[PDB]
Amino acid sequence: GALKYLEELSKKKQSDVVRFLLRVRCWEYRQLNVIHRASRPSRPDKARRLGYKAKQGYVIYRVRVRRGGRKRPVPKGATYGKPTNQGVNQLKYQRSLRATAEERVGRRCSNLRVLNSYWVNQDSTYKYYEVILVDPNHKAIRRDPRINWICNPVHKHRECRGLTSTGKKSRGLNKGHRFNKTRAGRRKTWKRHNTLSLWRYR
Amino acid sequence: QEKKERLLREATAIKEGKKKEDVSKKPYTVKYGLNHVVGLIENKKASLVLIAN
Amino acid sequence: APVERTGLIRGLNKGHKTTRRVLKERPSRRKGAQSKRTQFVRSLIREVAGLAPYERRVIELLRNGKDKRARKFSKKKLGTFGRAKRKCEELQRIIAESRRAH
Amino acid sequence: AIKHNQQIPNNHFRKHWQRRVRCHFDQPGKKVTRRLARRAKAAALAPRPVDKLRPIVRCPTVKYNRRTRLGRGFTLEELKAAGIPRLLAPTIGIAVDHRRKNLSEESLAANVQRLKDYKARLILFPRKSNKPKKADTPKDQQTAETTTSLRTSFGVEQPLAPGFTEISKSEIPAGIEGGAYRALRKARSDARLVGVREKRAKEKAEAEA
RNA sequence: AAAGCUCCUUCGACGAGUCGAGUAGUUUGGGAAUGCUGCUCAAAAUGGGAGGUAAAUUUCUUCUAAAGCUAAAUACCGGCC
RNA sequence: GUUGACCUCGGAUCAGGUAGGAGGACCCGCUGAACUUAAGCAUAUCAAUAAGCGGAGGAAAAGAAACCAACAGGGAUUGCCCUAGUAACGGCGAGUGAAGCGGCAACAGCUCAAAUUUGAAAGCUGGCUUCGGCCCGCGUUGUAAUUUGGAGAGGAUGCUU
Repeated sequence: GALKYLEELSKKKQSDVVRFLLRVRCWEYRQLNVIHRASRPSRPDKARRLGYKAKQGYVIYRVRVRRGGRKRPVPKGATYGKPTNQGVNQLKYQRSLRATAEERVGRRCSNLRVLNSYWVNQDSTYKYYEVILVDPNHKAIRRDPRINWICNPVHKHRECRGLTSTGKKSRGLNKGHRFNKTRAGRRKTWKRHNTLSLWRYR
Repeated sequence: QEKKERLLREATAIKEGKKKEDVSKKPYTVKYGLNHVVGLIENKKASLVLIAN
Repeated sequence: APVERTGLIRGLNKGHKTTRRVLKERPSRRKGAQSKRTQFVRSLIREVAGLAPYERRVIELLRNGKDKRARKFSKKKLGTFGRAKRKCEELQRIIAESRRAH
Repeated sequence: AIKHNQQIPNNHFRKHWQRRVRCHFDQPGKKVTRRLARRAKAAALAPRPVDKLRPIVRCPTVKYNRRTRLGRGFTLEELKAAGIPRLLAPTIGIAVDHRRKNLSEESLAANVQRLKDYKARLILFPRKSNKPKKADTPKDQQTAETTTSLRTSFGVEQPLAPGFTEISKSEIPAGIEGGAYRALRKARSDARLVGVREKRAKEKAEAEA
């Protein structure tokens, strides 16, 4: 239906119609708080594609981050080490800005579970995201078997354990000859290759 | 509330021995819903469309 | 029976003799085929959305101008030679439909 | 610090190897645990065989090309030829693999026969005793000797071809005209020059025109 | 009411600031650059990724990314025996 | 003008709920050294390790192919033996170092977006109830059934469950 056209329209992010509509919204933002509730999703097709539903227990939050690169925090510039690792300025963080946005929202809403997040807007010093949350204690959620798998006590705070979609990308969780060292867990395989096994009858 | 009477009307008839669609007639109503309406105009079945502003 | 194997290794058509057969095409291989439902949608959106700034520079330079420059410029934006060739060919169609229609 | 005629040593023992050493003192203790689990599982599946049916498959590399072994499951075309519904197969001990294809006809024929005779040896109890159905066993031949392994009773009969054959004289064939050694040399150089010869011949056609 | 099987003219919707490219840092056995992250540019419909040496032209093999769930074989004497 | 709606934003000791702390042997991530070796030393090594920080369970994690291959082709994940001190990296110095095939233990598969129920939102939280049901609300900016590429939809056709 109409949701199909929205998929096609959002692909052309450089057209005059779309470019104007992103500029006005970004000013509407940046005047509210850093983290605040959203009444309804601003991208109905994109949210629907990721599991969002229009029934009680589903909420949307949005947040922005600083859009830069990590600078090593040390007193002045001294590192007290060998010259190979005394750089301070051009270092990079090992997780995407999308992951940090999800993590701060989780601490704010400590009784919900994070499903997914998506890109909404960006600026010279900010990037905006919208996060989908699910209530695990609502009766209307525990009744439906398509989602009640999340109420189990094993899916607690999967934001910072690296279990969402962006967490699997930051790790090498893919098959093939390219993702060899990190297919099943980088630290797990390093243990396997470095263990010395002795049997009874050598 | 109106739907309840029609459903009860059907139940009495189906028990007597007369099948469904013999006591009710074809309905004529206005359509609504974004996905529902979009399909109607692609098949050239609609005659007039009103859009909110 | 596409091709008949020779029956000896280390040759132009080496292999072991066998009776090869033709099999029905799996549904997973129909990814790239066009559909009449998606062509209708993609044509309408192009009318509403319009063009992009980098396309507008090529399309003007493509007519009454160089053709090598229109392809050097397209590669620098899109990033690869294969995509640039296909994009330039498609824009040549839009100029043909516009002026030659009326 | 080498001192005499020695082999140059390479012992990867400069990390903290002592923190990760895995001795195996529970080899016999673990074995008892597995045997307790198998016989416990066999009791739960009282009349059924423990294992599942597998097809015959050839190894995928030029080395090991000769030998055969067991696979994972039967292709959807093999099941159709033998007249078994797709959904009913997994529930009567048959294993199905949906991502394998039958390129040749030799492999297809071997597996169909291997699956057809299994259907003849199957005894199928009815869902409800008081009301049997058409495909159920009519209760007369339900009492017979049964097998439980199904891996030894349905394993690969012979993986390799027979070691040799004996044939009468005057039936020995004649070799290639040039010889066996020269047939290989000619076939090797033909593939090397496939490109040079084709373009030289082709350009001559345009040269004359 | 719901479900299975055999055949067919025709239809057959399939995930975007993503894939990919340039540059910078780190890392790997990965070597004209294996994975990750920052910035600039930014796609397509028999299309797209891969085929361990950079580039152009012409063929071939194999799968269907950018949404999600799930027991067993494995680790451990920290807790209760 | 009066009055009645919609959207956004708030108050309340409103009704009902939920998170923190402990433990951390094993497990998922971030951050991150130097002593030492090279008979000096700066790339390198110790090490993608110690310390620091966040989050779970009796196991955790992984997982039903945008895979491996070049063959007469294999077919989700994890672990053991072998491949192998091998291909490859390295002031090509000291040193570092995987994967495919092969044998075995254990085996199990699946649901969402993209289609008009349109001849009938067919779906759900809550309150009261004699237990038969009623009332407000959420929801058409989309809640059930139907479909997931192995197909499937729409048509034919006779048996069976």
